[PDB]
Amino acid sequence: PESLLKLTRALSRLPGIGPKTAQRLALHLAFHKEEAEALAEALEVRACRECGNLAEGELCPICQSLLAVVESVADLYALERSGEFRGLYHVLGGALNPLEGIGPKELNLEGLFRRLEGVEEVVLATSMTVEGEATALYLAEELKKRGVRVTR
Amino acid sequence: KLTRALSRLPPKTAQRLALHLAFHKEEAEALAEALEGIKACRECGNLAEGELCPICQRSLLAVVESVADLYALERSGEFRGLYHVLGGALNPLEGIGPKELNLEGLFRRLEGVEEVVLATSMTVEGEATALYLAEELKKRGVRVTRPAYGLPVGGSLEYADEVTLGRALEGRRPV
Amino acid sequence: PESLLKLTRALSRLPGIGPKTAQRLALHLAFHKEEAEALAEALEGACRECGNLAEGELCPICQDRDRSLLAVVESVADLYALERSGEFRGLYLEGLFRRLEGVEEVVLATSMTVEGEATALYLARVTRPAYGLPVGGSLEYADEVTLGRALEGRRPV
Amino acid sequence: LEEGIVVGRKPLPQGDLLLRLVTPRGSLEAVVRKLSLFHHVRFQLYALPTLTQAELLGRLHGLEAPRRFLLAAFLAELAYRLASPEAAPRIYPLLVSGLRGIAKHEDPLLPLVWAGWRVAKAGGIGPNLELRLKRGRLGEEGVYLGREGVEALKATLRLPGAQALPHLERLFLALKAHAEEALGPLRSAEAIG
Amino acid sequence: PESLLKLTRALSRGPKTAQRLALHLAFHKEEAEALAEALEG
DNA sequence: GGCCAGAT
DNA sequence: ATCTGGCCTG
Ligand SMILES: [Zn+2]
Ligand SMILES: [Zn+2]
Ligand SMILES: [Zn+2]
Repeated sequence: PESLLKLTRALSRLPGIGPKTAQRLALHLAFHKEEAEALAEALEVRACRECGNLAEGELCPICQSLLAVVESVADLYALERSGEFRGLYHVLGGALNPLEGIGPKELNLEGLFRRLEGVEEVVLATSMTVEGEATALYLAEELKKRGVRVTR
Repeated sequence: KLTRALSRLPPKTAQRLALHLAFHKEEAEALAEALEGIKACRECGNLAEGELCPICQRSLLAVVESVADLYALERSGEFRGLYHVLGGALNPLEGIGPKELNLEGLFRRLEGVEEVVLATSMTVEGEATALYLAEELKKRGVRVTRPAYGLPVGGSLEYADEVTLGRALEGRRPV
Repeated sequence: PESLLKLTRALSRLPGIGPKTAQRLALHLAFHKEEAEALAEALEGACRECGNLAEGELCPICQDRDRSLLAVVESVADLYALERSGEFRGLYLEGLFRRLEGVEEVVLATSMTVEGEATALYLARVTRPAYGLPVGGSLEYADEVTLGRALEGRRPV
Repeated sequence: LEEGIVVGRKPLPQGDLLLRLVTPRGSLEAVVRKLSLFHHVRFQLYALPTLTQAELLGRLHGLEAPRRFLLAAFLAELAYRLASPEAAPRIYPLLVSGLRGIAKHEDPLLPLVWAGWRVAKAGGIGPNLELRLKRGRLGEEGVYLGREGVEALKATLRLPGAQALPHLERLFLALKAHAEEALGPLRSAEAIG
Repeated sequence: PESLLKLTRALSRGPKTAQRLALHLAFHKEEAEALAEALEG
């Protein structure tokens, strides 16, 4: 029906989905009616007070020396599944893309500026992508001129 | 609660999508709206706006285990009969028997002259259900037909099971 | 190193392995003579009337079997599979017409490949296995053409 | 690699299947990604353990009868509930023999009860036969087994099956009562009416 | 067959290619002999 | 099924 | 700025 049409539209709109997959999942949820309200209730943690990251509670586990910088939560999850580092970290709200028009003014970097205090070492956990590498190098140069140690 | 709901969907993509939904409230509200909007036909069992489907608003009838199977059959296009949707299959291990199925609802729609396709599962349990329903129908004076056992299209002999091949042999047809 | 050339050519000739895969296998076997010798010492460890390959002139099918039933098979892999099956007591195309003598029913054990379809059309008692749905699994994991043929091939019981 | 029987099929909502098997070394539970019921199968488990390979060793074609299928399911469930690892080497050949008997014999109930009584005896749940048996004990309460029934039960419990068959050529009710007393209710008990 | 399994196992030192090659060698005595000669070589 | 290299 | 064909994961 029209409700099925709008459900398929909603599923297709969200990233990482296929229209055939969207339709098959719509039919599957038409088959399972309890899973509908189960997902609805499971649909309904905020920014950390200090770091600003998503926190299961009041502080993110990072807060609860080292300082890594990333752009997506997937990097944080890869780090935690690796689980070799314990120091502080960060997540950035974008990547400086000349063709997109992202600029350093749109970054969240003054938090990093005040966070610079009491930092023994920093790791540039940037994405292998060339633009991300360039952005990380440019930030590391902007931070070296202050007189802070930067490590790869 | 989120991780389990995302895992119920048929890992990394589930998590990335959950995170995006957390960071995109509007999409989540739109999805809840579509779900409420979405919130079986009395006779056929397919989808319908309200009570009866547009088709309902018949000499052939197809017995089917679930609604998904009904819809698959309709997508096949080779069936324009009516359907009776059971609640499942017989299962002593799950306490499922004559006191759990919709037999009496079935008997309110059946007549003397009719053919009931036996589209049960291809298991020991589905075969037992098929034979039981066939016996119940022959007692109650109605034809019993069973889809053809045999090899599937695009199937190789090397990887076919011995039972499928034996049924193919036993059920071989002239040409 | 001229000796390895023949080995590389021999492994190259078999289907499914490219020249670089053969060279890689030869190099891996060059410094691993332990399992090369193990493979060498482990290596040791068709009749006209049938067409079956077997040690000796007469196959085990010829060597408790009947000549009434003869089934034509596309490949010997299917012959081995049906030997592992064991549902016919009988013995096991272009030459079918001049083998029709002494045969009272013809069994068609060929696969349903398009080549088999064309061969059957060209050759047009003779019997052929039916088209139907397999055993076990889930009805949602099937294909539309099989559904249609099973619906139209529906048998009376 | 292990060899055993298929006695449990629980479909999984994600399209998988929960398998329940018993070997001469003990019962087990296994799962498969995406082997028919009551088939003696040799399988390789990887670890619930996930099955990797399966080999068919035989089919019981005659089990498709409704009553025969119900009796076979009863026997398999009772075997699984009695499938202790110590008793498994005893029950497994008894399981196979009972399945073969119920497949081949004209009356499945005869070899069914014959195998079930021996499985109950070997599983540590041997009833105390020292005319009505109650909670595995003879007396004036319970199902009236009768003198002939008591004699046949004693012969089966003491003599081997070869000469125990003629004696048994109602005990099912007593065996069911004893099994329910020992282990509790049975899921499959609803089917028979 | 024992020699077939021995060959598939030596080739495994995927199983589908191992099998295809073992079958091919069984059905090509000359090629298999040449391969045993080159391996001895 | 979905993303990227290279020519117009 | 558009568009065809090859590639990896599934
Ligand atoms: Zn924090
Ligand atoms: Zn309708
Ligand atoms: Zn021969």
